[PDB]
Amino acid sequence: TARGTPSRFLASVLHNGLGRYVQQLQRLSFSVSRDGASSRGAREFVEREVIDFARRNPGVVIYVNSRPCCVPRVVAEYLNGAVREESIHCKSVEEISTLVQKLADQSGLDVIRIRKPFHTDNPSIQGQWHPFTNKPTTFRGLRPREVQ
Amino acid sequence: GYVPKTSLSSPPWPEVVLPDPVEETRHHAEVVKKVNEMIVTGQYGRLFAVVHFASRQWKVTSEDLILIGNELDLACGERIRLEKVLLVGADNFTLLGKPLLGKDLVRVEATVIEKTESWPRIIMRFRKRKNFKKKRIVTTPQTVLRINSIEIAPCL
Amino acid sequence: LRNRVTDRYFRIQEVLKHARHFRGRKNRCYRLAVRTVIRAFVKCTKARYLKKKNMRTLWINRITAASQEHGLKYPALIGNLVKCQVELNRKVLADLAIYEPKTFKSLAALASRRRHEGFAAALGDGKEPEGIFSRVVQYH
Amino acid sequence: TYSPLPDDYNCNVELALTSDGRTIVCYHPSVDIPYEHTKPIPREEGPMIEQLSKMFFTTKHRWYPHGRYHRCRKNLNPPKDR
Amino acid sequence: KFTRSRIPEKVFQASPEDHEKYGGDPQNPHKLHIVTRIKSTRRRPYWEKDIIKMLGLEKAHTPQVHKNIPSVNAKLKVVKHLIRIKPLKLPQGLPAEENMSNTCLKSTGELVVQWHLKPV
Amino acid sequence: GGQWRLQQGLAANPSGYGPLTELPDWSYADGRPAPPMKGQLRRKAERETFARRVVLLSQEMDAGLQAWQLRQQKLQEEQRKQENA
Amino acid sequence: SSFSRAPQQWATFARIWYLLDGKMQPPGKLAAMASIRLQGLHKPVYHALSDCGDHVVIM
Amino acid sequence: RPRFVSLRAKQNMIRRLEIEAENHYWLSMPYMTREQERGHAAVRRREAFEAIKAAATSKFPPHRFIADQLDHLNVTKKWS
Repeated sequence: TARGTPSRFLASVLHNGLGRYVQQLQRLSFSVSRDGASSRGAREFVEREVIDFARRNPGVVIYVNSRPCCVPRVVAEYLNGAVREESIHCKSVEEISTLVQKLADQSGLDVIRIRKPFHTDNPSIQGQWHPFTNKPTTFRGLRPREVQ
Repeated sequence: GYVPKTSLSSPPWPEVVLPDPVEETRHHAEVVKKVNEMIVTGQYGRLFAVVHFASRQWKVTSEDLILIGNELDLACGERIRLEKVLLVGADNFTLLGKPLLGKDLVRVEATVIEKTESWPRIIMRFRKRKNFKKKRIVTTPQTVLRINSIEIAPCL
Repeated sequence: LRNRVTDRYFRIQEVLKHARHFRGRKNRCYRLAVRTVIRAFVKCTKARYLKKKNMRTLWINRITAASQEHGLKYPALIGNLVKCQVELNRKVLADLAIYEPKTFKSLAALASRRRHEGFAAALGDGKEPEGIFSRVVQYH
Repeated sequence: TYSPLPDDYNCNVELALTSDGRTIVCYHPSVDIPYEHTKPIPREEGPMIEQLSKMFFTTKHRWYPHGRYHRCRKNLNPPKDR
Repeated sequence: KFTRSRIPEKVFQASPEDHEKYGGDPQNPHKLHIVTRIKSTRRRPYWEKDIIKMLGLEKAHTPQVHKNIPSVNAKLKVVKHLIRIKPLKLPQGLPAEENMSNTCLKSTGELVVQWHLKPV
Repeated sequence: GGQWRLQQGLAANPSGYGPLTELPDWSYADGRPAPPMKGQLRRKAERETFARRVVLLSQEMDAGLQAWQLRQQKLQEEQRKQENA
Repeated sequence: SSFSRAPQQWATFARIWYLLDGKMQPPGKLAAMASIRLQGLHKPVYHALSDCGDHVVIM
Repeated sequence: RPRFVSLRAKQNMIRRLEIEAENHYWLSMPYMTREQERGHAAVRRREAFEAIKAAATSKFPPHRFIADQLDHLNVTKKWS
């Protein structure tokens, strides 16, 4: 629920789109196992798709560590310091590919409720409304019932 | 058919006489020319625009962020033109489409700044005394767009 | 005790984590927490309708305020904008009222212009040419 | 001489249709405040809550403290927009 | 008891006043109905529910094209209080195979065979 | 303003048919058109099926009338041909 | 526009003082006006939780 | 407690009645007669029912593949 969960506002990392787009994902770390059915999909991904992904995303450093593990994992570290760890346990090659592409396209900001679907640093161009907008002025600025 | 001036003899609202069509058309031409000259000379600062994207209308300005609630099938960092611009407005003038402004007039450009999934939304159904309880978690895909620029051309 | 459950701690925590921000024992005792957490989730599910309903109500109230600031009424403003073929929705209209007072005044002027153009047509129906702003753009 | 709305406040609105009639131009320059419409710049718990209520035209209820429960539920690092 | 209602035939015998009002000529009758369900079948008899399903009007406000022939008209008479019927108008004749993919049904009841989506 | 839109011949709902919802939402900054929207594709498919049904029903009714006319002609010509003696 | 953040917020959310003259006026209509102003429903920035009410002085 | 009919309810009922009157008018003028329509859709109806019957009678268990059986051996595929 929203009330039992943190929230934030729609935002970028460093105005990521203004001058140039900078891929926020910077590091991927695939802990995979030589043996074990859990990491069969991870092994096939490393064999077939990891090189293509690496060359498609030259700005992301990809580490692949083959160690004995029961649940293969991918740790994504973003420029803003965020670290997101996702288990690829028993995931097919296509599932791992989609997950990795989602990580690459995603920013480091927390996946929590976003208060507004928009964010303007300059919401007003003609001047934010205030009670005296649309109110006519009076001669000598006389308030109502003023004698003079 | 004269009626003496009583409370109900005449309607309670002021009588309005609209300007004659010929003079009003000339005045419209004059005003449109003035605004077009403002556009030509660049006598405007920030431009905002009401743009119909996805299924909604967004009030937008340069450097703004927009959160579309679905995947757009676009690579991150890809530049796009938002084509359904209902309104474009500046400090001293606004242009309104009927219902859409022409392509020649306004050019709103955005960039796919991010592709993400929404936070887990809970869908729970429950009916008392029926053993009826269900729970589902849904993560809607989302795309963050950054509006780079809003351009107008003297095509009035 | 051949087969005995060993995850009950985590099964309980799956609910208590959502219950942690409640009042009283509902945030501690699972028997009480589960009942209130289910109600909380049901309310969260049903609140997506009320959020949309209240946003439109809020937008309508704000547009009514903005139009009354110009002497118009919300029905007149909305109907005459539609008749002028300005398809701005209530969310955008409220945003313009708050942040673009001059543009909103222009739109209200257009609506009142149409509302008076409408009335002239009704009075002298027939012979009178369509008002300048009453002319409708046709799409095919 | 017909004006869609009073021109005194907030801008001078001028509506128009383009020749094609498919777009509406609004020219709304802001109206400045006339100089003549301006003036020269001039040159115990119970009693405390009553004074504050009189000052800020509120009721007594909001000036009484709250319990630790609420004081700690309150978020001290709320998200900030713009 | 509540039973099926037999509508007397005189109800479905238009008069010259009706012809003038609704703009339909008794000679040269229209060929196709556009029928939309504007009322819920709930709280209506099961036979009306069945007729609605047969005519394919399960979704409200979704126009369906039907033949203007006696049997379809009998069904439409059975479920007339739940639907809106308007003649299908073909200003450019029925669509050809070339323009079968560019048709559009206006709210006026006209199937236009071009949908250019541009100002006239 | 559903009634006014109907009077002008547009969809009662502005979200219905028209430039606002039928036209593409966006295109590449280069100028290349965007792939058709899923809703637009679905609407086009539905409209094509509706048009095909209109054509089918019209053709079937016309063929039925022609067949009835031919049957009447055959009956009358046969009853006339029976007068042979 | 061009105001600093705090002055802009203060101006936007400031509470205005209105004057109603009750002479020969229906109390119901007076109350409708006063209630709108007190709730702040006459402000486009209105919200129930914004405490955007205004002062109404009825004589 | 008694209930009462408002002008809005009366107008809603009148609008519905007007729609139904137009329905009566448009149903009052059939295109073909019953004798003309008799049998004009028989061929299409028969073809539709033939398709339904074919679909009903084509129900049968799906094929089984040695590839599907043997692919399960991949669960223990490792790196040498």
